[PDB]
Amino acid sequence: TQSPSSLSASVGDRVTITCRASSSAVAWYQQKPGKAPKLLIYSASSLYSGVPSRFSGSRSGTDFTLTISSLQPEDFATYYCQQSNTELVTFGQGTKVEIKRTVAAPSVFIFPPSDSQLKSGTASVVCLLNNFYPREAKVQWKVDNALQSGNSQESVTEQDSKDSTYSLSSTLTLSKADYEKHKVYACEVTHQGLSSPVTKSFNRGEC
Amino acid sequence: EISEVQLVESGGGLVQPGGSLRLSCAASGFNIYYSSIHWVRQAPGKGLEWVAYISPYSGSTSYADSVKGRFTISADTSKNTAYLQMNSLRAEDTAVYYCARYKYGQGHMGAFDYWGQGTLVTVSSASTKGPSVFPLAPSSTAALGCLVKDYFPEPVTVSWNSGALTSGVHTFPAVLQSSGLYSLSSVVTVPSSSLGTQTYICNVNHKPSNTKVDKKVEPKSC
Amino acid sequence: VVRRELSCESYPIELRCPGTDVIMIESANYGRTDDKICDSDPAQMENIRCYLPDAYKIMSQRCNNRTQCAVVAGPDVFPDPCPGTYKYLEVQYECVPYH
Repeated sequence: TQSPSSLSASVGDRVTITCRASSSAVAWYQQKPGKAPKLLIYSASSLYSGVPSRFSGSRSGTDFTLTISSLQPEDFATYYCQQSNTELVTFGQGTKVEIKRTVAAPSVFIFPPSDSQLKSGTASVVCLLNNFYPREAKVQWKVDNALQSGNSQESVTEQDSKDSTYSLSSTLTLSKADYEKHKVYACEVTHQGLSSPVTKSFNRGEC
Repeated sequence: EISEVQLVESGGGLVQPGGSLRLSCAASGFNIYYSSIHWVRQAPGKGLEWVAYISPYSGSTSYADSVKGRFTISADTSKNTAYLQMNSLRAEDTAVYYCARYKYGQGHMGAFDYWGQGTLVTVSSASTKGPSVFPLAPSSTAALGCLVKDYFPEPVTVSWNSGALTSGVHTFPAVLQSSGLYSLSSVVTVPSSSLGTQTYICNVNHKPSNTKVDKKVEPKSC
Repeated sequence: VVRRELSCESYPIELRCPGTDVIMIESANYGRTDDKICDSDPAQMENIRCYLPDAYKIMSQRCNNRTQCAVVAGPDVFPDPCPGTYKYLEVQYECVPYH
């Protein structure tokens, strides 16, 4: 089980996906986040009721393919193939079709822990990356200029409906005691849209 | 009273590692006997994984090598309901489970044209906990937010100003922490001239634990 | 002219003649004679020699001397000629005038 493959495309484009999972029994499905999958094509080439005509399937040897003739706004989702392997069913790894847009730099913000949490005994420092493209981004934490690894976690949003961008939050977590041992906390952000890495920092004790 | 083909699932919930749970796929509008029932799961952010099938016509069964020996699929045609008994559950089994049908007589040769709404199974040893909320204070377009940390279980929703703030809002997906509790952040971008002029309150709802928190975020003075 | 109808197991068949005509069944089989008709699981489509000639009689009784006929191809009418093989109902018939 793998995470979906990524394909950056623009409205009007033509996408030809091939199925790797092992019959003539190939079926293709579309899924958008938070909803159950929907059948598009069954038996390699038959268009399911209610599906737009732009969707098609073909077979050339062991090569089964799903082809969208013209990408429309609601075609941007994840697509899965299915193959009947004897007494076994095998879905493909998935293709998430994302939109192409103009490179945009993130706005970077850093958040010190709340005096409230410090009492709990833990310190979370947060770095916010806002409205960038492409997704490829590097967030490096430095504590008194020591590069950090393994004590942070990140989550990234899905593409925004209007901006077609992405946002990411990275959280650095320390015990309170370790936090009270250092001074400079910084998040360095590398992204194609910044001509050089942008570093946001604060000094523990000056707010 | 008018008939319709529908697959309604039940049985999902929280389990502890090594325990057991029974999922049920009740069929309406068609007879399971003339269909093959499959269970397909999807872990958060992952692809689809077929688990098991049953064809009540001949009652043959197949199981994924990942679930063979721990999971048993069955069907009761008089109740038009298929079942998936999941014993000895392990953390890697955590995922939304969807039951699907291959209706014979239509040409589909394996296609799934109707799926269930899906039920979530969370296999983990940790226990239910209300979340702790902390401010992300703006430092002198500015940004501010709230940190929802240490909560169980998934999922939980968050709003701002009781749902009044949606432009420029980013509620980040939750990240499983090494403690086995979840944590998420919700941020908003606002004007730098709006220093206390606009009320900034975050509204946090935790339905599994019946926990509701509202936290007002303001700049910090020295 | 001979007309042909086919309906997979559990699905209904409707034989129909225009205006005031009489259905006269000429052929009727509930079972399996082809592996690429009425999709099912591969193993449930194995037997190719599944025939039920009684279907001719049963169909004639339920349809002959009528304008339209309808039979669901299943355990409601025919029995199980090849248990474990998804069956299908193939009925040939001609529309003739009344007495």
